[PDB]
Amino acid sequence: RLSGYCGSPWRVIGYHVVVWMMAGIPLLLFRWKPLWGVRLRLRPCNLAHAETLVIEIRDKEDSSWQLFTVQVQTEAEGAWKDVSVGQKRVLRYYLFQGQRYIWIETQQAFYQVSLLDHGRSCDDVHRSRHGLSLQDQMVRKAIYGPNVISIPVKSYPQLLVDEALNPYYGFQAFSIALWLADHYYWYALCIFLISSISICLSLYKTRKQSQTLRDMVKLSMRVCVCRPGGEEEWVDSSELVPGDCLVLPQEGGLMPCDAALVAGECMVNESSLTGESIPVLKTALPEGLGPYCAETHRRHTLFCGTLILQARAYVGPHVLAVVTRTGFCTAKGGLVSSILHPRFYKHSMKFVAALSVLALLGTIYSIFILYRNRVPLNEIVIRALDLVTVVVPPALPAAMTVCTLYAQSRLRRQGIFCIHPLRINLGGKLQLVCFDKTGTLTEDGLDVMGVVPLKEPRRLPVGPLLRALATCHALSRLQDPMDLKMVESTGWVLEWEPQLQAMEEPPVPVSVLHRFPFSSALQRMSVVVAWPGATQPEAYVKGSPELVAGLCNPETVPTDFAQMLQSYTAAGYRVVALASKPLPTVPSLEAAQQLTRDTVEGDLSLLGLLVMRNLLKPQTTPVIQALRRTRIRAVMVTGDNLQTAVTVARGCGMVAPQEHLIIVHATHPERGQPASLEPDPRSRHLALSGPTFGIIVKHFPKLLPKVLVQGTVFARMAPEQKTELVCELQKLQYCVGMCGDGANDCGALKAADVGISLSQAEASVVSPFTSSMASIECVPMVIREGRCSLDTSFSVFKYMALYSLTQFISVLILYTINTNLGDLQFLAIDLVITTTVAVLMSRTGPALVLGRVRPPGALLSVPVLSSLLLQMVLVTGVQLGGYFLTLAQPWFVPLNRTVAAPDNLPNYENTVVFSLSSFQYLILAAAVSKGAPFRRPLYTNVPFLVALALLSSVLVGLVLVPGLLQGPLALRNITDTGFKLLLLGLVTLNFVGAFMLESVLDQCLPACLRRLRPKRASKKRFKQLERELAE
Ligand code: ALF
Ligand SMILES: [Mg+2]
Repeated sequence: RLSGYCGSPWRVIGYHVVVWMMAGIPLLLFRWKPLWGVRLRLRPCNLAHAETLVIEIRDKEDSSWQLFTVQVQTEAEGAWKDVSVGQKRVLRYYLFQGQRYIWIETQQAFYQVSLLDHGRSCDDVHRSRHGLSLQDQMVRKAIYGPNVISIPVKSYPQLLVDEALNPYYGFQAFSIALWLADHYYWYALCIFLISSISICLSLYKTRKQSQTLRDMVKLSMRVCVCRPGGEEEWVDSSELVPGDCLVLPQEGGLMPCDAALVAGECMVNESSLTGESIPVLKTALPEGLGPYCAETHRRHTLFCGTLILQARAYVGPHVLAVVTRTGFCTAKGGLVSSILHPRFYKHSMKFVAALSVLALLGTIYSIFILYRNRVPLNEIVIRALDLVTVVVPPALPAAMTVCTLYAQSRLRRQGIFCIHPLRINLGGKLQLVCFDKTGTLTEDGLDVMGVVPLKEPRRLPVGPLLRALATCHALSRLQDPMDLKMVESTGWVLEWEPQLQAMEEPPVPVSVLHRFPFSSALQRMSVVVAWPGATQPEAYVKGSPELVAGLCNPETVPTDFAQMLQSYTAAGYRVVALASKPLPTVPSLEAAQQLTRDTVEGDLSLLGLLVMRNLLKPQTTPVIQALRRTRIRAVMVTGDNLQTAVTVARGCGMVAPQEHLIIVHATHPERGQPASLEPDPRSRHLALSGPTFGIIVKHFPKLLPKVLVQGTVFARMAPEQKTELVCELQKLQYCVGMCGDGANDCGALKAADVGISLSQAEASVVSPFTSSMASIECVPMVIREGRCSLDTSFSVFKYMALYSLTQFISVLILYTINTNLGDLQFLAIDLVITTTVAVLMSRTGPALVLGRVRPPGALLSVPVLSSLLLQMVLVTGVQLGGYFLTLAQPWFVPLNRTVAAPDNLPNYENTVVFSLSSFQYLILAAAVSKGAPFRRPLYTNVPFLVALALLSSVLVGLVLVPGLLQGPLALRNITDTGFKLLLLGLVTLNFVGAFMLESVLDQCLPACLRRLRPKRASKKRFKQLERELAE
């Protein structure tokens, strides 16, 4: 998807400002097709190099953005050899998608900023940065910009206009303004106050989100820069530019920006980028090859936001380092920069066409008053607008808001502490969930089962093994998690030497005299002891099994230690050797006093082996089984090695189909992906790797949809590629559930429609939902809550549509003769019946049984529409029949059809219609809520039946006994006759008919019959799955 740039500078004053001022009022059309708007402003045709208002052309792009160039304080090919030194003839830059874009006079075009990797910078000229040169420092600071993540504040004045113009937000305002013309102020205030409260709450939530996002990212530290002279000074982290000599302190913390090592090595603790916390050795970069692509040297480049544990000095005053990536183009900036700026119509057009048809149905009947009635002399303008706006209820968006906030409160009662009610209705339609082995799926700590070899619960064996195991702790427990777990497993308690005494030994304690230091070059940790227990002391040292085995030639060597090691490595186990060497007391005293290491490490003897396991939570397996039972496909994404991820997935027990992995090969312009095994078709599932996933992005000749559909386990996934994977998965109209606890998946969580974070910090800031529990058992609960919310929203929408249609038809029938159903009656029908019913019908939740059928994802199913149409025809037909019956029957006095105003309210025509229509809303409210399949049984939840019974009883009383409420309400007394009995019989027969219709339609018996056999392919996945399943 290519793009271009065009623009022109501001014009002189004159008629241009007049026309710009003119565009103030008619800019309502600027939302769509901005080409006319931009061409109607001060944007003439000029050169491509003297442009000021940069805009994007319509080169296979939609919704072009707009930006303003930033002025420059002062004005005056080798693939960007670094065209930027000094002051050029003209300097212009602008902000776009984070990193700014610089202008190059020689290229005559806007060249996107790229690192030295794109320019193919040779290594011969590198490795020579000994601090800042004589070149001006401000030039680099200005061109690259500050090393701070800029996030707009988005205050109230610049935020209201952005999120105060929605389709159902202008119509509501028009309806509110309409009421002031013809009284009815009581209803307007109720909507106005709730709308204002909702707007204020939304603004406050947006402001809080912006504030917490801005405060989350910030750099405040002082770094040391090695000057080329003979002095060093401290500088802030906000003035870091590439090509600067960085000095790493021996006890440094976080990494303000990316840097490359040139001398020495230092341990790293990458935790915000990779799930595994194993330290990685990063050495210098002595090389003389060609271009440095910064892709094949991951073992020498430090990423931003990485903690350093220990650093080793080298020859010279101190270690040296260089800066190669900083600003918005660094690793940390890229993840953040991909969130701020970056984030069918068939049903919408059908709905708008239906609304237009409904509006034009009544638009001509209203003007027909001149035919069968006397015109009110230009008073129909207000009446016509009222009829137009009554076709839908102004509180339609608010109808589901009560259900959404009730569901949010129910969730907040226990488990997830929701912050704002949103994205709940769409959360029920969940079919895939992403999990990571570390953090949530497995315990963070490392547990040791014990020593397998002897040449089960602890304390069983007797001998020097217990002393060796319990004394190997070089660092005292009290004055990493693995050491704590190891010391806890043995069951002992720890806290000549001050605080180096052992407990739980029947004999005198074995006290360690000195502890050897840990070094990167040497992985040996030896401990020397000496005790008066009339036994020769022993020396214990731990290290890699290979080294001890190789250097244990003089003594006995292990047998059959290769195949076991390979199997353990393939299974994810880590093998560590426990070497030992006896030493008498006298030589040991001198060895400890003189700090001798060569003499004690010359010969050793292994005693046992130790391994670690993830120790996954037991509660995970039932949750996974329940999730899979509902035809939900589970996928695993993690940055750990594929060897551990595959075995963890296999040990989960969810399912064991054929498993194969793609083997990575040497780099090549054309790459082939072969198969593997643990040609005959089977149920094997695809499993990609890290490099292959990133290589497939550039070209996708085939297997693009066929891979993600069967994708099961992904390993070594980069933090940036997770967003791309989420976008690719969502391109097929699919819902992806991103779950994690680290900060390396914030972009994926934001992109994903629904996500769960198990950490109170980091992911909690951006994740829509925050979980206070460290277990994955909440996903089924969230899915059930979303499904229940969607069902309740659908039921509420159906009820609101039915009520609106009934009200519109009742108004239309009465419009034939001069009537308006009064004012108090209308106010009661609106406020009382609607509010008391809608709220009470949306306070139910799912049961403890998980089903298989999932709710429809849209309100386009034919059964519901057919049922609604049948109900509408039935109600209108019964109303017409009742009107005909009451008209043919001889009544007391003819209606006064002289005055065309609501002054003759007392009459027999309005009384028989208002009361008859009142029961319809209550009847329909109790026949639109689903029962057994999704909601709880109706009888169990009975806050609403009592209210409905009371309302029906009071309505029957007021429509039976004269003088009860006929004074204030526009009702007329009726002589005691058999009309009431006939009305009650009609109501009862309609009730039973509607109930029978609902009961028969709920089973959806005709659905299967009508499904034989129109092929349905309204999906991007089922069509390909059908073809795949053929073979
Ligand atoms: F292994 Al993770 F987020 F914990 F990728
Ligand atoms: Mg995680």
